[PDB]
Amino acid sequence: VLRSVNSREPSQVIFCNRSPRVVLPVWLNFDGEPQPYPTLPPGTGRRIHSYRGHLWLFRDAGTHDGLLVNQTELFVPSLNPIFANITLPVYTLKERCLQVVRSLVKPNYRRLDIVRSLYEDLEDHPNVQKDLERL
Amino acid sequence: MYVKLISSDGHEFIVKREHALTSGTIKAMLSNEVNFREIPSHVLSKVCMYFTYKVRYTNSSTEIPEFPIAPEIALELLMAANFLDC
Amino acid sequence: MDVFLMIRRHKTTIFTDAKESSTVFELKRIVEGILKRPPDEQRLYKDDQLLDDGKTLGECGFTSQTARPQAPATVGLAFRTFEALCIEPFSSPPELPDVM
Ligand SMILES: CCOC(=O)c1cc(=O)oc2cc(O)ccc12
Repeated sequence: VLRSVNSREPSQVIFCNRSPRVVLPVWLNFDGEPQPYPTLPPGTGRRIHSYRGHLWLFRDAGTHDGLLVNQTELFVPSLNPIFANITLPVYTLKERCLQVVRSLVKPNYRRLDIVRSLYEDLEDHPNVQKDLERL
Repeated sequence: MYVKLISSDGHEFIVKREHALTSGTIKAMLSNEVNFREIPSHVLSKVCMYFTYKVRYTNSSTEIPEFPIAPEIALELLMAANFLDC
Repeated sequence: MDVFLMIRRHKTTIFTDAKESSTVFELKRIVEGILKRPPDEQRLYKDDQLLDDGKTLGECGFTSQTARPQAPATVGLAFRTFEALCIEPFSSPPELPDVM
């Protein structure tokens, strides 16, 4: 369902990483499969050649945390270049805590002293395929 | 209008009421003081900092900065955030 | 421009914001509405330095990029003779677990 439209109409895009994370751009091909592209260091930009009707989402390249592009999840290049403003979302305090704890404990998760439902929250890593079924 | 969120060690944090209504749990414990038997001050102060952070950068176009969490408080803040659902 | 502050005295901690152009006395008016104490019985501090009623928060070093929402600046409070400036520290976090 979530797939790019094979319109063959070029659309110039600027991937603008206004976030402290290493951004991993993800193109959804014509069969819905997520395709990864070269990453963007924090504060860096890149001019890419895409097409109208194509689907792009952006994540943390290291942790796959969700990121916003133009204050939304999905970015679709339109008629011309279009700016793709990649920013941090306002994470919930819980998810933000899971992010910090995940970055310090190796998936030794059970060895922590927390409730059992918090272990399953730590193991439920952010994942592009999980979010695709959600959308 | 303000409310008082009291930590487990007696520290009293006075924040705006609409900031405290962010957490659905705190709205229930108010319906105006609230005592937290399990949240020490070095965790609740961070929670109040998130209230200001969330209200300021939600529905905002300017670039959003990262909410900092020291490693030594990450585990406790996680349990508090899981309980308060914030 | 908004500055985000923690007004702290003893074991009290007020989270509020104010304009960079707003004055120290106007901050005491904010404290008055919350803790029910008039400004004449109030003393405001930056660290250890006593703040003057007529000076703005920006002149007192409370700038937008130092008094952030996720990291607010601290304003010391003292009540009235006047007590000494007393701010109880927050609790100490535990030692880092071995897996961290
Ligand atoms: C292991 C010691 O840490 C805690 O027990 C704890 C700390 C905290 O800040 O908030 C909590 C909230 C809860 O609902 C349950 C427990 C906690």
